[PDB]
Amino acid sequence: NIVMTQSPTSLAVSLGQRATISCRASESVDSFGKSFMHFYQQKPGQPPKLLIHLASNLESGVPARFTGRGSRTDFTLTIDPVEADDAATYYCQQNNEVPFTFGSGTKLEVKRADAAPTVSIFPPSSEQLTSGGASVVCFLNNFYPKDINVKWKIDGSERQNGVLNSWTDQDSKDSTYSMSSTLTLTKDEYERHNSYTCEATHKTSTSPIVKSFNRN
Amino acid sequence: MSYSMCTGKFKVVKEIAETQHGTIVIRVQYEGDGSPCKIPFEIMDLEKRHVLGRLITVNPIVTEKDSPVNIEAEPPFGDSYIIIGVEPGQLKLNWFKK
Amino acid sequence: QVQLQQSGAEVARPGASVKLSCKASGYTFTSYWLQWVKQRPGQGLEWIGAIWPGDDDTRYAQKFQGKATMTADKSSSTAYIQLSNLASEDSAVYYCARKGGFAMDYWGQGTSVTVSSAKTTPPSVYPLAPGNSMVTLGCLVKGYFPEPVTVTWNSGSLSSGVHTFPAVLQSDLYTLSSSVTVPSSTWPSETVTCNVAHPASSTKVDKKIEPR
Ligand SMILES: [Cl-]
Repeated sequence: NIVMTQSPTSLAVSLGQRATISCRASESVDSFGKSFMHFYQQKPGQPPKLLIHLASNLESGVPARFTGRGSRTDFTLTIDPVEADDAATYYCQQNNEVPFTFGSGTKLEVKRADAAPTVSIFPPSSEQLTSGGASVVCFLNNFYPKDINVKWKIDGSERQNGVLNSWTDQDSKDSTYSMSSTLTLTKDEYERHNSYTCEATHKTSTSPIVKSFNRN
Repeated sequence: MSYSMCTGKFKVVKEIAETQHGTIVIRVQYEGDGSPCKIPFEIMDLEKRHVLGRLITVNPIVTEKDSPVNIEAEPPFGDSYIIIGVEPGQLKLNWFKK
Repeated sequence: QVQLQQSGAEVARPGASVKLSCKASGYTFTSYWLQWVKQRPGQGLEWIGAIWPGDDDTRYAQKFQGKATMTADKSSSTAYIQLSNLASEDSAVYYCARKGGFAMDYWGQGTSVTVSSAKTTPPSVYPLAPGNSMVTLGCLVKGYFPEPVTVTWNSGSLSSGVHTFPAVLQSDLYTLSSSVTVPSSTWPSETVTCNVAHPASSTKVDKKIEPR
């Protein structure tokens, strides 16, 4: 079996700059004077999309900012200039011999200006409380870079247990990331306290962004 | 020509036969949708590392879909692989010459 | 218009089997290889094999030989994949794709296969309303199994400013949240409704976000 080695695993490229993704075959993927390797793009929640076939042939409808090069064992994919919509995972594939094999993938991160999150806190709904549950939701939206930490406080005291976090993939339009933090409590524990705080700490500020509500 | 390679499958219509000149003849029929396209053809050693014989048919092309194409080639002496079409379903035929 | 319509998400017990379908339209089904690609969650792509529907010729990747069985029906222009003696390693998205030319040009949307003994349960859908200028609202889709769920806002009318977060797994159950940011002028004057669909439990819930 031919092994397709992709490098790097990930790379961050500034908007308008050039991105070069490498892909190496363990044996020649050449036949009939052509290189039997191809490049695909996969965006979150979508099937892969073929960009280039036979190392350098651009697919119909794909921008000329994408270029493939190489022969035998060494291949490259070039994106120049890098655009926001290019935030995806790129795969190379060989079909010179059976079984057809893919590379591990390269995640392209689009590097934009720093942006602080837009923090929103939501109390448990009446519907949830009538069924004995209490989830406190906090959204930390449209920030850059991806690194952020959330701290929950119940009447000023930190709470680590019962907190579930989830990050989105980089936005294909504005190159930001968003995150949701959910604090789940029993209806009983929720009803015995008043002050619920969601504190976000991001590169953009030394002070934490603090959103809260009182159960009153 | 100018035409790109056929992307589809081939069917053997006439199996390899040796001529009086020591050459080989094969007839393949295209099954895909490339309409006029060049037939991918190559002769290799058993390890698929070196290209060996020469094509006698100058640039074999599929003219019509359901019409066989004659291919004549001069294989090397001994064992070789006659390789036709792209993968999956690429034809890999064994041949021994003298 | 080349199209590959794949069957819906499936759940199966360990040691059971599943048969997935891929309906092709817009091209001569018998003149191209129809290929199957596997993608385990958060993993890469692996080629299972290919079928030529014109004569039922197949090519398998060795590792899937005992595991997968590819068939095709000329009449209905449909390809099938049967996955046998199911194990956790088989939980993945299965794509069917047409090898139109030198590579796979048209792909199906993929079929999600969850191999588990865990019970299929519908989600609870909760509205998230605030307790200025741009308002953020949300939906909490709690305690469902298996993945996936579909979340829309105003039947797909509200697309911009939506953030549907990857599900988190806790006690064999998934929880997911979706936020929508809209101008102050648009809420509550105009209605904001999240539409949640859980195919495995045949659930469709529309939750109107009413102010607190
Ligand atoms: Cl392919």
